[PDB]
Formats: sequence, structure tokens, C-alpha cells
Amino acid sequence: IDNAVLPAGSLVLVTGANGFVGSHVVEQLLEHGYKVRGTARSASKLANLQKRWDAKYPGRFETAVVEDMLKDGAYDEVIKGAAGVAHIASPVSFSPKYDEVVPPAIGGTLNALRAAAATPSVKRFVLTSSMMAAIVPKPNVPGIYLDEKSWNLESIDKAVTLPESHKEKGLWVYAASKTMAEMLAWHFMDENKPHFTLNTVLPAYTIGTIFDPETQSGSTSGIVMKLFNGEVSPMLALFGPQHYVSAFDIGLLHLGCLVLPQIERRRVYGTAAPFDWNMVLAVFRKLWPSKTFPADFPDQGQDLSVFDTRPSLEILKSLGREGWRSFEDSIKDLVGSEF
Amino acid sequence: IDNAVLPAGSLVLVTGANGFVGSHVVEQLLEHGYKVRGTARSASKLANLQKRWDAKYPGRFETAVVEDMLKDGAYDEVIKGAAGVAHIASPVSFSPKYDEVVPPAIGGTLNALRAAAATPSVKRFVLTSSMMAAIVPKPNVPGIYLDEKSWNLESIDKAVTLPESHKEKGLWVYAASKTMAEMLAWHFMDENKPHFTLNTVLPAYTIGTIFDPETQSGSTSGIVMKLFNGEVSPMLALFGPQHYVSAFDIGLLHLGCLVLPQIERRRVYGTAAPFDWNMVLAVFRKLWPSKTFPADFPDQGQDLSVFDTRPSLEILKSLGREGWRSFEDSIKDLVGSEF
Ligand SMILES: NC(=O)c1ccc[n+]([C@@H]2O[C@H](COP(=O)([O-])OP(=O)(O)OC[C@H]3O[C@@H](n4cnc5c(N)ncnc54)[C@H](OP(=O)(O)O)[C@@H]3O)[C@@H](O)[C@H]2O)c1
Ligand SMILES: NC(=O)c1ccc[n+]([C@@H]2O[C@H](COP(=O)([O-])OP(=O)(O)OC[C@H]3O[C@@H](n4cnc5c(N)ncnc54)[C@H](OP(=O)(O)O)[C@@H]3O)[C@@H](O)[C@H]2O)c1
Ligand SMILES: [K+]
Ligand SMILES: [K+]
Repeated sequence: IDNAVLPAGSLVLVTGANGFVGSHVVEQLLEHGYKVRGTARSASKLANLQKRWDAKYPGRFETAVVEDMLKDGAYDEVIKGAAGVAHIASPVSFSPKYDEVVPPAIGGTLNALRAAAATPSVKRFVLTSSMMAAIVPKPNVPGIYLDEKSWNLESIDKAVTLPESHKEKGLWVYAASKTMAEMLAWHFMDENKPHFTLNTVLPAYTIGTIFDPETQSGSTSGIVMKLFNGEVSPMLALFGPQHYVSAFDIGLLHLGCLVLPQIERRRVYGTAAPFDWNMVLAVFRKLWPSKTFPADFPDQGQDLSVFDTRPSLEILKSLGREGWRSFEDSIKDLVGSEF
Repeated sequence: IDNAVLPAGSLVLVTGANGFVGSHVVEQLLEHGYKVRGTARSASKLANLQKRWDAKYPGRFETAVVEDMLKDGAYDEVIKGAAGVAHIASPVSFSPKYDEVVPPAIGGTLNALRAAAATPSVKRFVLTSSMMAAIVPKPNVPGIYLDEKSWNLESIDKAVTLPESHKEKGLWVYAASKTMAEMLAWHFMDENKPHFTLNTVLPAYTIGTIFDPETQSGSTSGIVMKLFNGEVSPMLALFGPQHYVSAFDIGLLHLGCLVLPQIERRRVYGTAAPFDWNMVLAVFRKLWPSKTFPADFPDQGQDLSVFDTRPSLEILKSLGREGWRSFEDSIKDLVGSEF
């Protein structure tokens, strides 16, 4: 990569490397010549991915353990030697228990930033936020435009005021955890003025290859894979209308945030285009014409939101892409094709 | 009051009227010729204050009951006929249990704002926030200036990340509850554009008369009264050097926010000057030479924070005052003098 601000072969700390998005961020860092120390809550959580990366990128990936992101100094040992940090770990269980989701989301973010601020080698930091840190869209509302000043303050209300029993409690607790963790990351930069540059990535519903189906749920792509196998996840209905994005493109957006000089202090939307669950089923039938799939769901509208993707497309074009990877190619990365 | 936006004799709904700050807001509204409907979770919580106000301002105060301010429509009956609303009720127990403090603070605020938005007679709404929605000051830190753009983002971190066992957990939980409730109040105005104007009051440590010591703890002034009687409250150690304000002045600031035409969309600091507990004890010894008082506490130094009090002083001057009521007079309002 020309003009890369982290020299070739530099070490990047990636937190939550056993997770779905984290494994794609690790993959693209390794693919572009960087060494990676990936954290997980246990060595066994990364065992299969370590075997994959040892075979594909020999001697470039290393496992590191961080069991609790809330303990003080959680990342103080794993940060040593790193030129960049990608903080991707956060609770995505959709648990309705506020105290189980919001404190690790905020605590992990701030412990990672504090470790980076105390480590002179760290020059760049990328935080995985979410499109939900800006908005949880409603069906068919024209004229909504989201940009780097958009914040989901509605989620702060709903995460605390909805009863624990509400069917959407977990979704709103999750959105508030992302909103507050990202707000506090930018405030940390303003207050402490550390010697590294921050960028954030805000993915939409991420679709792509599950590298290790044996010990990776696959998050959003695991829900899609369950539907491919005829299982309607209870979590599927706990989602409103929205945009998709390729997991491969999300890997590239984090890489660009870590190494491109023209991307500084940005909130990078990973939002390719709207989609619905009947478009997913239509692509399954096209890719696997012999297979039986669930019947179409009722029409659940469309997300008409428009995002300021200028830095997102600047990153993809600087890293050799023509634009966003298509919805059909993103689903094919996950479920393949019959022929 | 000349040029008042709420005509003379208008009705103002005051939530949490049995509380310390709420009873002073009710007192100054009644003193300036407005009718007040004050709410409490039971009629007995307001019985003694109702007796006071019936004797001092006959036929001007009405008790109203709002048992639960978190549920939907909680303020739907008490809002009828109101030209102004002062929302004062919020948890001030300093409990370290986040889920017992933050949800009623946010939920009560938003439920009052939604009731006001649905009621065309409501022209003004004043929310009691806190100086802690901007900052929890650290000792002897120079150059900190708080203005209408200051927000206590540090409290959002500490309220969730500190363990429940931390000595300051309750203080940070309380500061976050004020910070989030007031942020969501301004967001509500921006999102819904209702036909009323919001102003907020951010008091410092409020000192003044406890009107009904039999059924009012007196909050901050109750801690001062315990110290006057020789008792060091366990909560006193949570209040280090910080600013004080007269309870009488806080009553006037809410009155100005409800009725002065020149105060709109403002965050009004109720911050008179720094104080420390040794200054409180020195005033006690001066006012009561025959009583013994506790020895001085360890000199923790002073709060050096400076607040933008330009709208606060505009309100006090418009309501006939020269400026802030002094520290010695505020303490004398609570404990009197020996002769
Ligand atoms: N998938 C999407 O479409 C999408 C969209 C927007 C943003 N994101 C963000 O992407 C990041 C990764 O999520 P994902 O979708 O890849 O889900 P995932 O596969 O469940 O990965 C989540 C990662 O976070 C770790 N983690 C969760 N709770 C933790 C805790 N309490 N302490 C330490 N580590 C913890 C998990 O480790 P364990 O295995 O040990 O639990 C895992 O490594 C999150 O920040 C998420 O908000 C994802
Ligand atoms: N005193 C100060 O120095 C100071 C400084 C800054 C801001 N404030 C603000 O002033 C307001 C009043 O507090 P205060 O100092 O006057 O304390 P207070 O004397 O204890 O009064 C608190 C009031 O809030 C009500 N309340 C508390 N939790 C409630 C709940 N869950 N549901 C309904 N009502 C509830 C109380 O009613 P119950 O008796 O029914 O519990 C009472 O009316 C609060 O918003 C506080 O943050 C006070
Ligand atoms: K990839
Ligand atoms: K008063």
C-alpha cells in the first residue's frame, strides 16, 4: 500500500480476533503484509483460526488472551510492540441485561485507548462502532441523511426505559452500548490529546465468509447461514429494516483506517445498500437452484436512509476496489454456489 | 413580575414538590402570585407542606399524586391546565445501583416532556438538572471553565465501569443520571420541536431552609443540618470542595426560567462560589458561640472551576436581587443564629 502510515510488517493488536468481524479485520491485515496479535477470552477460542492463519500466512499471526475488558490495565501487556490497534471486541449477544452489555462495551473501549495512549509505538487506532451508533432505521421514511455528526440518542433513552421483558430490549441495549462507547472514544481523544490518530468504522448488517464455523457463531452471517439451512433464528425478527455490507469490505475499511494518511478523525460508514430478507432468499435460490429454502417473509418495508460514505469509498478505491462488494457476491462468500 | 411570559396567576405544575429543591421552587412560584399544582408519590408526603402553603398562600397550592413517573401516561392527568411545568423529581439517594437511579431520572424527564408536548397550554418547561451534568470537579485543577456546551461525559464512563463496591459509585451513578436525562431533554426538543420552550437549571450544593423537617430529609441541607448537630453523615465524604448555592436563589432561577421572556433554551448554572466543609464549620461557630461543633476536617483545598453564570445573574437581577445570596446568609437560612 503506497504511503501507508504503518510500515510494512508492523504489528497490529486486534481485540476480539475470534469474532466474526474481528477475524475479517485480521485476515485483511495479514493479506496486506502486517503482523497481527489477536486477542480472545481464551486460547481455545482462537485455536482453529490460528491454524488457518498459520497455514495461509505462516509466522504472521499470534494468539493473546484477555478474559475481562473491564479490569483496569486489561490491555497493558498485549499493547506492547504494536504500531496500530483495532478494538473490535464488544458484546453482540443482544442480551436485554443492560449491565451485561453496556459496561464491557464502554470499559473495553476506554481500556484499549488508555493502553494505546501510554504506548509510543501506537500511531493509529481503529474502533469498530456500528451504523446503530447513528440510527436504528424505521420502514420507508424518505429524506433521512446520516453523516459524521449523527448520534443515536434515541437508543440511550430506549436502552434504559424499555422494560427488560420487551422483545426489542436487547436490540436497543446493543445500540446504546455502541453509541455511548463511540461517543466516549471521541471524548477521550479530545480530553487526553494522545499521540495516535483515531478513526471509527460503523458497519451495517455484515455478510460474508464464516472462516471457522466450528468455534465462530458468525454473528449476523450466522443468522443468514441458519436461514440458508431452513432455520429462522429468533434473532432475525429482532432486527428492523437496514443496509448490508460485505465482511471483506469491513476488513478493508479497518485496514484503510489504520494505514491511509488521508483518513484521520473520521467515522467511516460501512453501508453498501438496503436489503431485506426476501432478497436474501432470492439470492439463495439463484445460487442453489436445486435446494429448498423457506418461503418469503411478509413485506417488511425498506430502509431509505442515505449515508455519507465519502471516506468509505476513498478507502475501498485506495485499496484497489471499484466500490462496494455486491449483495449477491457477499451472500456467495457465505453460502457458495451449487455449481 | 413585569413582562412575564406566563400571565399573573397562571398554574405551574411542579413535580417532586415534597423534595427540598422542589419545595423552594413551589415557594417562590407562590410568592410571585402563581398557582401551583405540586406532585408527590403520595398525598401524605405533601401533607405538612400543604398545611404550610395553605396558611401562607391560601387557595394557591394543590397537592396532586403521581405514584410512578416511569410508566406511560404518568403525568397525563396532573398536566391539565398548566401554563408551565417544573420537572424536579429524580433519584438523589446516591445509591450505587445504576438500574435504580438512571431509569427513573431519564424516564421521568421524558414522560414529563411528552405530557407537556401533548398539552397546548404549556408554554414553558424548566428541568432541574445539576452542576454534575457538566462536571464533578477534581481538587485544585486550574483553567476549567464550564459553559452551556459542557457535558459530563466522564460520568457516563464511571457510572457504568466502576464496580458497585467503589466508594464513589453512587456519586458517579447520580452524575450520569443527571447528564443523560438533561442530554435527552435537549434531544427531545430538537427531535419533536414542541410548542413550548425548555430551559434547565444546574444547581451546585444547595443550602437553605428546610421548610418541613418532619417529612423532608432536606437532601444537601439535611447533611449540613446533621453537621450543625455534631453528626458527620456517611454521605458527607462524597461532597468534597465544590460550589454552593442558596436554595432561595435556586427557587428564583426556576421562576425566571418559567416566566422571563429573555431566558429561552438556556442551561442556567446555580453556582454562587466555591465552599468547603471547614468554611461551613467556621460559619456555625460564628452564628452559635455557645455550641460546640466538630473539629475541622482535613484541608482538601478548593474548587477552582469557573461557571458561565451570565443567564443566572440576568434572572436574579430581573427578579430584584443584587446577585447571589451569600454563603453566610444561606447557612443562616438553615440553622439560624443563637441571638
Ligand atoms: N456483524 C455486524 O453486522 C456488525 C455490525 C456493526 C458493528 N459490529 C461490531 O463488530 C464487532 C464484532 O462483533 P461481531 O458481529 O463480529 O460479533 P461476534 O462474532 O460475536 O464477535 C464479538 C467479539 O467480541 C468479543 N466479546 C464479546 N463480549 C466480550 C466481553 N464481555 N469481553 C471480551 N470480549 C468480548 C467476543 O469474544 P467471545 O467469543 O469471548 O465472546 C468476540 O471476539 C462488535 O464491536 C460489533 O458491535 C458488527
Ligand atoms: N440539593 C442539591 O444541591 C441539588 C443540586 C443539583 C440538583 N439537584 C436536583 O434537585 C432535584 C430534587 O432533589 P433534592 O436535592 O431536592 O432531593 P430530595 O429532597 O431528596 O427530593 C428529591 C425529589 O425527587 C423525588 N423522587 C426521587 N426518586 C423518585 C422516583 N423514583 N419517582 C418519583 N419521584 C422520585 C422525591 O420524591 P420521594 O420523596 O417520593 O422519593 C423528591 O420529591 C433532583 O432533580 C436533583 O438532581 C439538587
Ligand atoms: K476478508
Ligand atoms: K425559597
